[PDB]
Amino acid sequence: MGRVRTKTVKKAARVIIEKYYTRLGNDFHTNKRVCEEIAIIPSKKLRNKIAGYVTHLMKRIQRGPVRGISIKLQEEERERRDNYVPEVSALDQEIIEVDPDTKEMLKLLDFGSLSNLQVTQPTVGM
Amino acid sequence: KKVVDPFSKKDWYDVKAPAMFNIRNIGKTLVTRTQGTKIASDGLKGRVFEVSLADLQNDEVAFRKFKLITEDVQGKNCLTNFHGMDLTRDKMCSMVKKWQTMIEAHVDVKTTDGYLLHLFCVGFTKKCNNQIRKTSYAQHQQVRQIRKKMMEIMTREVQTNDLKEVVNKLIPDSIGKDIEKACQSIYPLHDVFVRKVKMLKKPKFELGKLMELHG
Amino acid sequence: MPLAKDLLHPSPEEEKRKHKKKRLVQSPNSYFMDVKCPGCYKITTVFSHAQTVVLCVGCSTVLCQPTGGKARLTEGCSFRRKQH
Amino acid sequence: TKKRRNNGRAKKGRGHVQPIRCTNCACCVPKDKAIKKFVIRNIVEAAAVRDISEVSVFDAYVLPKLYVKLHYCVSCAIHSKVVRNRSREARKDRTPPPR
Amino acid sequence: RPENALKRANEFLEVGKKQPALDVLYDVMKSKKHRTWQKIHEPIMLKYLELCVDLRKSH
Amino acid sequence: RVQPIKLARVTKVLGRTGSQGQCTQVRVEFMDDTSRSIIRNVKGPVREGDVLTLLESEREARRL
Amino acid sequence: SLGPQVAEGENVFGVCHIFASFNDTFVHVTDLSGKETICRVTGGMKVKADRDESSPYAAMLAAQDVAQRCKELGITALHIKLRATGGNRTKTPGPGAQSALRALARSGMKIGRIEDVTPIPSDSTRRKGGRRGRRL
Amino acid sequence: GRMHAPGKGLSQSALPYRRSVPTWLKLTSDDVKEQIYKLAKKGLTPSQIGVILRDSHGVAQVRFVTGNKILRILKSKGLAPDLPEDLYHLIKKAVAVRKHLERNRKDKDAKFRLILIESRIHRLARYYKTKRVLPPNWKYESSTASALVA
RNA sequence: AAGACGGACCAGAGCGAAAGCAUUUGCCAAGAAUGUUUUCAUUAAUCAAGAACGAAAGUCGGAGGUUCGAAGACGAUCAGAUACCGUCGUAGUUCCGACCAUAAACGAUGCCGACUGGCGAUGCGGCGGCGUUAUUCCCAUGACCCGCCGGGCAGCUUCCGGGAAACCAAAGUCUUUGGGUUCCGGGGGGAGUAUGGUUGCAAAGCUGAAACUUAAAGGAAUUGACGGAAGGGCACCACCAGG
Repeated sequence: MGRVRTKTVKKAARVIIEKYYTRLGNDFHTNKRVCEEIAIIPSKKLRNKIAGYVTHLMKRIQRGPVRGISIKLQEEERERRDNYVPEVSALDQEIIEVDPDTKEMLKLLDFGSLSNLQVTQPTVGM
Repeated sequence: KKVVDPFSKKDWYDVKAPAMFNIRNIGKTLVTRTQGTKIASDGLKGRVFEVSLADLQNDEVAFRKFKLITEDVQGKNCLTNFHGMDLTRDKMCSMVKKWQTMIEAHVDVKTTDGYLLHLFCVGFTKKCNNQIRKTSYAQHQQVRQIRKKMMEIMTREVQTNDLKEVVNKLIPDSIGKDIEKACQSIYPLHDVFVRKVKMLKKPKFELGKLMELHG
Repeated sequence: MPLAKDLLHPSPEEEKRKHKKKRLVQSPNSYFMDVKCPGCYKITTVFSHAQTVVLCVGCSTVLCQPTGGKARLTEGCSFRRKQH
Repeated sequence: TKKRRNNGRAKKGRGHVQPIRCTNCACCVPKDKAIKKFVIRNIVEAAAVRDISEVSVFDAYVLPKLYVKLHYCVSCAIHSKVVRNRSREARKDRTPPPR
Repeated sequence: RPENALKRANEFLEVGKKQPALDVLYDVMKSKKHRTWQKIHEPIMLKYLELCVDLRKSH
Repeated sequence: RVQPIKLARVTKVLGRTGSQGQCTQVRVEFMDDTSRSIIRNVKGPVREGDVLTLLESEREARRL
Repeated sequence: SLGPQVAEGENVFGVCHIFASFNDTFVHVTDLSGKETICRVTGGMKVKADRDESSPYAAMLAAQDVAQRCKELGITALHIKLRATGGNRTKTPGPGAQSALRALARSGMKIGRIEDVTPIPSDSTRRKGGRRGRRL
Repeated sequence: GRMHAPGKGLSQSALPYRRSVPTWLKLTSDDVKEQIYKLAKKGLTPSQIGVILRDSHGVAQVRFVTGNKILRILKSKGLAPDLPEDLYHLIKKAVAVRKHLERNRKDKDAKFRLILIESRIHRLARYYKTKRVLPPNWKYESSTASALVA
């Protein structure tokens, strides 16, 4: 219920993750001594809360990027997987069933395709 | 101050629906012993039995409370005659709903039997096949016209088809669908339901017919 | 509209949808039609919004069914105003 | 000023209307200026149905419904919280909460 | 289903040409009403009602 | 009118209610007939399961 | 006058005519016509309290004693006729309607049928109360 | 502006810009007036004559066929309604309310409308008294209301 | 039996000048909308006077009184209740034929005409549709959908514009001040009292002051605070269980 983590732990631990994601681990006494090594924390107990929340973060972030913190190794890899080719934007929807007014737009664009029909049971859309 | 033991003085009378009901013996009533010191024949043969069809037919429905005057009690058997069928409150106020035209028809119509009956009806509208209106109404002209056909067929079928045949029409509403069907060229009418049957006149001359009702 | 237009010659649908006295040029579209029904042996001039029966002598009692809107026809006919 | 625009409920297209009492206070309020309420409710409510439906023998008939149209005066709608104090920006809302 | 076969109990008692007109349209309804497998009681029920279909010179 | 004592075990605490939040709402399933599940209240603090000696299922102890 | 042929083994029906109201809950079963009631027992017959006569617990005392004497007198099943005040009135039943029907179910009187018996006018005759009434 | 009537809608037609109507079959003056003079022998109002001139015949109005309108033709004939035909139906409207008021002493609608209808008469008929259409010494009256309609 | 009343259905809907109008059905004339190469040829507009109508209670005279119910009184309520409350109940309600002419008759919002923005409904009429449904052997019906036209009820929506803001396509097109016609206010009172007129059977209604009194009265809106206003959380200086 109590001693929930305020702004000071989470803002400090975030900078620690994105720079030290190799040298951080998931053992506290590693990361407590790592936050001795890599950080200047004015209390051991504050270092207990920070490096413990680092172990909270490192457990989360080794499950990929979690909300509120991310690493560019994970972030750019999303963009590297975002070379995704779904189409060539030519299916071919060359002649297939389209709207008759799209057909009339295709008539104004001189290709044409199969046209929808039958105003029946109106509202068309109901 | 004063109590008695009147349950040393009641007699059981087998309440009989007519034989156009597949359950004739509806139930039994401990009627107080009809005698000289205690006359109870008027609370025996003047008994109107207000029973739903479930114990009357054997079960199409369990609403539709028939009133049943006992035209003759024949040897501990209340051989009842029809008085008035209903469409009782839970069934009755289910169809009553906002944003529809509630259509009604009260008629007072003599049977082919000696019985004057009242028949009050109810009717309602539908949201039709393609209707995007939330409600379901029309002009009041159509509202008046549907009521005119609804009174007409109801007076017609009860003037014909003597009292027990009125009973033998109206459980799936033999008057009901034709009011919908004749108006279906105008409005197909999702409801016609005759609800208040009130016997206005009740002569006892159909005791042979009471034996034709029963047995 | 972008509130900057000028239609000295607008499209003939936005006036033609209006009421006959609500037009840019108030001239009705109600008109005469010439009835090809075989109930008459002749072709009889009937106004669109005729409001009344129009009959003939080549027919006895039907040439058109009356209508306060555009008049009701029997078996299909031709129609011509002509030149309003 | 107009603390309410519709003043409970509008009376537009109607010069004058019929009044109504409160269903729980008998206080005179107009029909289209009061709080109406339909009630579709079982006659066999869930306190009894755990014992009625077991003793309901020869009863393959469904549970019946009671149909009650309630009408409150505004004074006994608010203190009973049939309606209640909303913000004036919420006072624009003609929306009944769902059942 | 204790009522659907028992519909045609009183549908058949109340007869006069309105009911055999209606009772065809009941069995049109009764078929995919309670959209279940024809186990046994539907060969009991529907072979009374489809029997009532074919008897009345239906659609 | 009169009925014998029913031993209905707690299935689930349904809350701690009342004016002070101290009247413990409890689903006491009947423990003898597994379809019957009655809901009563407890004055005292209960952790679940414990067989509550209902002298009645009448006078139905419900939310307060 | 015991039961008709037997007091158990058949469902000879009585009709409830339970006038559940405010400040009393009458459980008052008649013959099938209605003219001949049995068991004149009010909800305040059991507990004459004059504020608890429509209360649920007193109606459980009231309905089961009716339910006792019904199955005593060969009526083994009940058509539920649960009535409100009815008429051009409050037309609302009291709190002794849910528990008492549950009580007679627990007492042992069978229920075959359930149906609503509350009368409502067409906005008939005038109501008690002036213009103000109890002002809140 | 309608203080004579509570309406806000439309009772009047549109007329085309051309005076040559319908210019496919313009049945002559003799075609329309011998019809008119028979209808003046039959005694219809020009409101009724001009309808049956419109729909039955190949022409619409006589203001396109002739220069005169029907009442102008009827005035040039001299056989004309001696009160204005629209005013005649105005006086017809008042008698129908008055007789209905003579039937119902409780129809408060008929009490109010008979004011406004006759007020619509007294503002209309006064104008025809001025321009030698009605005789100005004549004045509208409930006695003379049923006299003119009958 | 009595007399009352048609609930629910019943709405930002209809009609009606408002005051208004909820069973069916009939009669009666009316009125709106719409459509209208019909007709009149401008007859139009708005409105002192004048007139109609105008809730209610009251009153006039009855019926009527089922129901209720000013008064009225208790039973209870409170320091006090006559009140709320419970009970009973008069007039009244019921209704007729009268007066009354008033209402917060309120939309706290002149009329008519013009002009200035977006949408989606709904009552209405007319129209557009290889629209659906629907009947007779199908059309023509109608239910309904899309669309349109209006005149509606209005709604929503935007630097349309304004406004003290509130809000308002009107409460816009006003200092860049003028459509027309009628009505009304000049800080707050005294006071619709006096005074006279005036009607009404009366009840009362209407026209309509002064002495004196005052630098504020008022309006929106912000911010608090308060609530026998409402919705949230927490503390044994608060409870619980307790000691």
